Amino acid sequence: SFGRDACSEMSIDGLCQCAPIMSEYEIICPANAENPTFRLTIQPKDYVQIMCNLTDTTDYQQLPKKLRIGEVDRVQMRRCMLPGHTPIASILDYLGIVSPTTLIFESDNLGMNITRQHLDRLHGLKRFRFTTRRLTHIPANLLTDMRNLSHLELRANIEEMPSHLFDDLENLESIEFGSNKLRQMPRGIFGKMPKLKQLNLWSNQLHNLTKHDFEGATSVLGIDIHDNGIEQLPHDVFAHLTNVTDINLSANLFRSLPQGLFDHNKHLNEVRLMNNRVPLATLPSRLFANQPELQILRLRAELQSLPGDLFEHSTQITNISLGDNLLKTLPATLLEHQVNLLSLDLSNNRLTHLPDSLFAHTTNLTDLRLASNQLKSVPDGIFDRLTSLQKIWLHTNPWDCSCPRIDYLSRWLNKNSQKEQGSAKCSGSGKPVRSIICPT
Amino acid sequence: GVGGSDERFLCRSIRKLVYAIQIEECEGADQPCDFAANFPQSYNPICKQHYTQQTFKIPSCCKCALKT
Amino acid sequence: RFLCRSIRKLVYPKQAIQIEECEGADQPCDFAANFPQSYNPICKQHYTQQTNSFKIPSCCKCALKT
Ligand SMILES: *[C@@H]1O[C@H](CO)[C@@H](O[C@@H]2O[C@H](CO)[C@@H](O[C@@H]3O[C@H](CO[C@@H]4O[C@H](CO[C@@H]5O[C@H](CO)[C@@H](O)[C@H](O)[C@@H]5O)[C@@H](O)[C@H](O[C@H]5O[C@H](CO)[C@@H](O)[C@H](O)[C@@H]5O)[C@@H]4O)[C@@H](O)[C@H](O[C@H]4O[C@H](CO)[C@@H](O)[C@H](O)[C@@H]4O[C@H]4O[C@H](CO)[C@@H](O)[C@H](O)[C@@H]4O)[C@@H]3O)[C@H](O)[C@H]2NC(C)=O)[C@H](O)[C@H]1NC(C)=O
Ligand SMILES: *[C@@H]1O[C@H](CO)[C@@H](O)[C@H](O)[C@H]1NC(C)=O
Ligand SMILES: *[C@@H]1O[C@H](CO)[C@@H](O)[C@H](O)[C@H]1NC(C)=O
Ligand SMILES: *[C@@H]1O[C@H](CO)[C@@H](O)[C@H](O)[C@H]1NC(C)=O
Ligand SMILES: *[C@@H]1O[C@H](CO)[C@@H](O)[C@H](O)[C@H]1NC(C)=O
Repeated sequence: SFGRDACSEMSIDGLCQCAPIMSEYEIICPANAENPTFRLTIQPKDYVQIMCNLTDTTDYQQLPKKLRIGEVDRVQMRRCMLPGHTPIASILDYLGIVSPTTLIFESDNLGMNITRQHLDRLHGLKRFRFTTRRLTHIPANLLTDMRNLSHLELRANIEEMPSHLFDDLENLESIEFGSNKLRQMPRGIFGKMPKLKQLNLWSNQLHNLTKHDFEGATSVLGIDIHDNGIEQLPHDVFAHLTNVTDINLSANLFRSLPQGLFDHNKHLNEVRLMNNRVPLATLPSRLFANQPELQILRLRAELQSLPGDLFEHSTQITNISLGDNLLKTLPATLLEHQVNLLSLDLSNNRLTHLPDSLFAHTTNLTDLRLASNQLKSVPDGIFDRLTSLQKIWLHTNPWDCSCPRIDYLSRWLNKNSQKEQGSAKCSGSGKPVRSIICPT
Repeated sequence: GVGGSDERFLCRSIRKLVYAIQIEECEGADQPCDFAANFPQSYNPICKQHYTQQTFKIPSCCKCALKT
Repeated sequence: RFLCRSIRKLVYPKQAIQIEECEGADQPCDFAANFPQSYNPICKQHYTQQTNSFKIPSCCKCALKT
């Protein structure tokens, strides 16, 4: 209903000025003021943004009169007051908005708490976002008849999420409860959502998670619980997440991990455990072992040692980020089964020596970062089976350029001069390692 | 500062016309970035006002600065 | 430090304007593994309009694609 023609018919009237900005249309109400109560942005057929500057709910009486926006996918309301005891659909009805599948309401000027009524008529919505910096109360009936919701995002300093809020949310696939204050998981919530795949619970207060907190979450593929102040986790905490593919355990406070943490989670593909806020000295035996689909591991930090069993029979591993830890060495059998490994980052780690058999089976390794460590040498033939190698980082290491000690390395680096990123230098002298010539 | 239907941002800006030249200002300053809870302790992700110079300064962006 | 590699350059509407352009637009942001799950971080070139209208680049922002 709105387009190029609808923009021209406004302008000169002096009520609300419509000015085209690139692909969008900017509407200012009242026309010409550095304090407009309504600043609208519209890109026809796609989206509409309403930005309010209200003192009270009676300021909605000065909304643009008539106006036919028509078919729009997304509706975004920023800084707007909830319209007392009336539906939001009425504001949308007054602007002539039909078939909106996405509703975003972001405001620190609510004036009241959200109600089931505020969401009347628009029960066919597929995406809902409610965001505020205000201390709020969420009613258990808010999402009644929201049978079409596929994505739910709530960010309103929520301490406890009502159990009955998840009823009739049978088609939900995504949850985003990041930056709330949740202390506990609402009980029996996943029995209600058999199509849930993404579960974002990051930046909450879920310090005490147990096996029962994810009962019925058998269809879930991704669980993000980063920054939850978790110090400890029972071994069976993810027993019920049998389809889980991605787990984010980052920015937590683990001093240790239990032994069979990923047992029953045999469809894992990526595990992140980055920026641990305290030293996590080591990982338990076979933590990432017998995983037939596991490919990516992002691990940081203050890890001091790893078990030789860590990746046992996880032959599909392709990327391992072990950089910025405190590892002094690695077990010789650590990468025995990583036939499909493509990238290995061990930079900034304090490594003093490497076993000669470490890269014996990583024949698909293309990138190897060993820079910024404490290596004086590498054993003879260590890199010989790296047939697929393309790039290697060996700089910022105190290499001992004594012969015969530096012979294999200097010779190997001359034979593979293109592959070296940066320049590995001799300790003291500062001469490049590949410029040292040992006899015979 | 509306954005695409399938994109989120670390910092949100508010669009305004000044007299016409379009300006993009930070929704208050200097606030922490959003989706920044998994960065190292040393980093302080803060929303910072960007400027474009004309041959005078124009606020044109709000960006996430990982401050050390 | 910013999540997107950028370069300061001068653009000429047909007087000069100092701008910020992506070194790698439509490429992933640095620290791409540091974001919450289900968000794809891509460096995006943003623009500002000045009025004859001109689409002028402003900054390189990390966009979290869903
Ligand atoms: C897990 O870790 C791995 C680590 O390896 C990650 O995978 C890597 O991701 C990188 C992302 O940056 C990829 O890098 C790009 O490579 C582009 C080249 O393509 C690749 O070529 C190599 C070539 O291999 C050897 O090269 C010789 C010649 O020297 C050949 O004779 C021969 O082929 C030989 O084997 C090849 O290994 C790659 O193959 C793999 O990927 C393909 C899919 O593409 C797949 O089918 C295959 O099975 C392999 O897995 C691949 O063919 C290169 O063009 C890129 O750089 C350019 O673009 C960027 C922007 O994107 C610019 O910033 C650069 O400056 C470059 O720009 C120049 O070139 C472009 C294009 O020509 C021009 O337009 C410009 O003007 C300019 O001149 C980039 O470096 C890397 O390929 C990939 N590695 C592998 C092995 O997959 C993976 O991401 C990790 N995963 C996670 C989740 O973290
Ligand atoms: C909202 O209006 C008031 C009017 O007193 C003004 O001071 C304020 O700057 C306006 N805010 C915005 C974001 O335009
Ligand atoms: C919502 O309800 C709580 C509890 O009654 C109250 O303290 C809070 O101020 C209300 N929020 C708003 C935005 O009025
Ligand atoms: C994954 O979920 C589907 C239902 O969504 C189920 O049929 C399947 O058995 C689950 N897989 C596992 C390993 O539990
Ligand atoms: C890479 O992996 C394949 C499949 O796992 C394996 O058969 C092969 O030995 C490896 N490729 C090379 C070039 O060594």
